[PDB]
Amino acid sequence: SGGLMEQIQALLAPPKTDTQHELDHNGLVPLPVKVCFTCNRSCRVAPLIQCDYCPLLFHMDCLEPPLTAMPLGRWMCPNHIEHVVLNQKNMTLSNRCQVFDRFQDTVSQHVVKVDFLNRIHKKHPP
Amino acid sequence: TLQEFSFFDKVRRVLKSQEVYENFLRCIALFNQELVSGSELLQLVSPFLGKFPELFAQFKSFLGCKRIGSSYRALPKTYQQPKCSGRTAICKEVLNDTWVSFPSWSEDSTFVSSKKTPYEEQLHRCEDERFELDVVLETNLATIRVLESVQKKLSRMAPEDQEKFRLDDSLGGTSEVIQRRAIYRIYGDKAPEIIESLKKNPVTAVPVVLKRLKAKEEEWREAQQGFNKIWREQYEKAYLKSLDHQAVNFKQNDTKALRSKSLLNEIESVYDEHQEQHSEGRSAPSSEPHLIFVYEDRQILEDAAALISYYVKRQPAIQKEDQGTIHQLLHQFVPSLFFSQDDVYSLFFANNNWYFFLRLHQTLCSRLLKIYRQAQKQLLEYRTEKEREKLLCEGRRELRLKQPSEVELEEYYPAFLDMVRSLLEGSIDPTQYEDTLREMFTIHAYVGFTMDKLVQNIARQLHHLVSDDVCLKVVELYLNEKKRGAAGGNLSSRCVRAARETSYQWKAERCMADENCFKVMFLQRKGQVIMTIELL
Amino acid sequence: GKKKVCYYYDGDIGNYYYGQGHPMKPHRIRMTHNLLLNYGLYRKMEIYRPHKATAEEMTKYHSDEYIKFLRSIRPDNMSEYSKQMQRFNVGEDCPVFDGLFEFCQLSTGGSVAGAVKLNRQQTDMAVNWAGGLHHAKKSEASGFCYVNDIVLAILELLKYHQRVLYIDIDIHHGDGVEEAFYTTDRVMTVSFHKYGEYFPGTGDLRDIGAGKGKYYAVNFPMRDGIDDESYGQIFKPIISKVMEMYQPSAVVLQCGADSLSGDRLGCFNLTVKGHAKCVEVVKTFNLPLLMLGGGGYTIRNVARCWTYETAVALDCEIPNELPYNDYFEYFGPDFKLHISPSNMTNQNTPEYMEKIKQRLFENLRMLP
Ligand SMILES: [Ca+2]
Ligand SMILES: [Ca+2]
Ligand SMILES: [Zn+2]
Ligand SMILES: [Zn+2]
Ligand SMILES: [Zn+2]
Repeated sequence: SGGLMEQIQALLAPPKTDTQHELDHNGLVPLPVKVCFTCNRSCRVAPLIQCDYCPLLFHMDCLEPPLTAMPLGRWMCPNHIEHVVLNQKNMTLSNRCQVFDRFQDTVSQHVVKVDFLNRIHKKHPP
Repeated sequence: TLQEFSFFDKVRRVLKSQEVYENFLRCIALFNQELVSGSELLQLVSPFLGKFPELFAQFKSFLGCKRIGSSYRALPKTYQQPKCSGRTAICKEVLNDTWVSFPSWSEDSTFVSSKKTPYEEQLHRCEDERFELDVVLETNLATIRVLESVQKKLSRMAPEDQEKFRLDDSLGGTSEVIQRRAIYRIYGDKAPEIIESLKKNPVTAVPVVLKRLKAKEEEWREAQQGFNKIWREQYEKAYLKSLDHQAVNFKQNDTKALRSKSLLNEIESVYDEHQEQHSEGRSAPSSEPHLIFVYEDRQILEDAAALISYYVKRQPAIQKEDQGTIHQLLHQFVPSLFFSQDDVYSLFFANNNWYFFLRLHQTLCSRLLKIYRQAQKQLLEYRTEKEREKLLCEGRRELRLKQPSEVELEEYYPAFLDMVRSLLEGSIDPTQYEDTLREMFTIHAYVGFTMDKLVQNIARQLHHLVSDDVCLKVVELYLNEKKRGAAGGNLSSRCVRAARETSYQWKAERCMADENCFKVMFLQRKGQVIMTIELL
Repeated sequence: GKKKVCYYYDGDIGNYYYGQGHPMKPHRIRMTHNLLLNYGLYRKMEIYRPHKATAEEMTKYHSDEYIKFLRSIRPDNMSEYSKQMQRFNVGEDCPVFDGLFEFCQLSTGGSVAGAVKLNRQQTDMAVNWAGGLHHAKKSEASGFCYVNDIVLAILELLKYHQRVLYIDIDIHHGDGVEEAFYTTDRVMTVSFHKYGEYFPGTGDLRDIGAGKGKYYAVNFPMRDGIDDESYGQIFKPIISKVMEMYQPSAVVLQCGADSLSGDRLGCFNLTVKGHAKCVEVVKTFNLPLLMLGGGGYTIRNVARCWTYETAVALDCEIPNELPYNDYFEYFGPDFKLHISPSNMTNQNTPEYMEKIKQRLFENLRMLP
């Protein structure tokens, strides 16, 4: 580790005075596989990023617009609804969360949602 | 009606999950509460159904302080903007006043081990070391020149005026700092007294300062000559290794990437992806191969065969009968499979071992071709550069090292093959082999760093390809079926013989019913051979 | 054709010392000049001595308080300005060294004199390698820069030119210049830079301007290891589209060399030829052009790059063999003008570049 810096600084001195969607440890595509939502390909082509709200894996290039770097924090996939809620940026996250939880207790609602769909679907309004 | 039920059936089938489907239902319900317009509704549903044109068309028919950007914040309105005295009309009308960006990081960050090799850091340290000495030397020399100029000016005027000459804190130069910096460096703590003497009485004080500066300049110059001698052969030992960013990673990554389990996984994953696509019913034809590789030269083929034969002929555990058998397999059967003995294809049904051998052989051939192309490019670039630099008037358009001759440049590739043979025999050390490769092919040399092991791997496959009755039965079945012409043939006659080909596949299924079965197609086109492998 | 260019160099710029171990070294300019002398490029070029810029000239963009602090601070009175030193971000990253105000004066004066020369139409090309400090803000120092001379040069250019186009090929994002002209349509700033856990942390794809200056600021974020082919493939079409939509009258080109391979702080994989291809492409459009320096922290590569671009701007061809000069031993062991790249992985895949280019094209089509 012989560097010349000490000798030069002495020579010039002044006089002064006195998890599952990743490659294995050895490196292998885990099986069974989970694929990107846009291309249906695994982590072998490119690393996959996992949305932390829904189980949708994505590729950094398969997005629109593509991500330039890895998202360090919690990332939101483009397949959710809070994006249209983000159109109005004045309101804080607590009101948004309470609005979402207004529909978080009857999550199925399948009969009523198909019913509302056909109710709107009628071309001539009632 | 039932059409809506069928639509919802196919959408929850295609989404393959309940959470994404429920998000879609939340979207349509939020629409149903009259908070969403039709165009906004389709722009929200586009992420879910952007890859099914049929589903999207069906859904369309069924329907019938402020912040901007990502890094700019608005300044407070009641914020005392710092006054400026030079603001002209263009300054007021043009300059930004309301938005600010906040720098999030700092330069000279933790980048020491982020992406750089250990041999770039030595070069950086040597460069810095050079710069510190050079900057001190050039400050001293500039001060010497300034004092020489002021002394020459002083010596030309009347003696009764010399005692009336004085100097300011620029000390005759154009800078108020640099000359004082040099004098401070020379004199340590006694610098202010010398500076006052130079400013007050230049006539008597200039020559002694000049003498001291000159003596220090000579001593520093000889020390720098010694340091220049030492700094060399560190650039030489570090330069080529600094540009090769992959060797350390590549050696281990390749020593793993060639294992049988890794090769098997590389195709099993693709098979699983295609199976999932078929399950989701996406528009993908059920005849495409899972993996595709290209052979672009026959000369590379016989070169690789010669290398493998060279290694196998020097084996102690392989008997003369097995040597002959491997010779027939390598120089006769394989070229026949590649049709060395358009739109002409060959069909082959193989087990795991033949798939491994084909993968390894393709890897070796591709690397040999890469080295060959690099050598050709180097020779062409050298010839073009010589032709260009011969015709140069340079500035009229208003030691070193001796580069190799053209003959060495065209003999690089046979020398590379001889080097590979020497490494395989064990006569040359891996370190010297790697160094010669790096000096021969610069940053494309790593491609050949782990060739011998690769060859070794291939050899093992060949040996097993003789000892396992399954493999010889496979090649015999291929030969017997080709005698009928069903396995492989002209592209047009496929539909003529297709049923017969089916029979062949059937036999494969009843010969390896406990083992993976691979369909391999060798398609010839324009001098290249495309090997397409698919797992059954 | 062959045209008259102006060169600005002050012999004292190489002596200013940033500090021990600091990546920023003005010495590079000196070596660059030395190379220009040993290729015989002084005969076809006009060399000027830049006049020092008065503080009144600098206060056209910077506040008087920040300039007064810069003119007053010295290494021997750091104790009496500590609070101010915290306020203006003068400290660790941007240190206070001996004669920093004179350094700022020379660097600013070179580019301001070049801009004045271009305004007077006495030339259509001015070169100042001491300039190119684009990270400095209105009342703070950032990214080794204390005074933003690019903004001052553009403010000088705006007195005769209606539209001024600024191009930045330094690996970092030129946040100071972009922020200075964020809400105006008379200056459009194109920046190509690395993005993501990198200084200064700005310059997103969606930073397109504000107010009247909307769609007049374009950023191309990149990944590690971009090389000559990708850079050439995405620089020429974007610049052609920018010049066809915007139709500028003057061009300011920041030629920072920290985007070359082997840089002490950069991550890219460009070479000298690929770097100067941008200069050739810009020069093709035949506009009053001001070329500036900037970053670059592998000193020998900076010298090579800037001497090659100076040769290219003169339409002069120079041999690949480096002539003997005062700093010859810096260029071992090959002693060649051109440099070789590494084999680092190019993380910018073709689909990423195509998508970003398409987004930029759709952003550009919206200009009037
Ligand atoms: Ca940039
Ligand atoms: Ca603008
Ligand atoms: Zn994908
Ligand atoms: Zn999601
Ligand atoms: Zn930079």
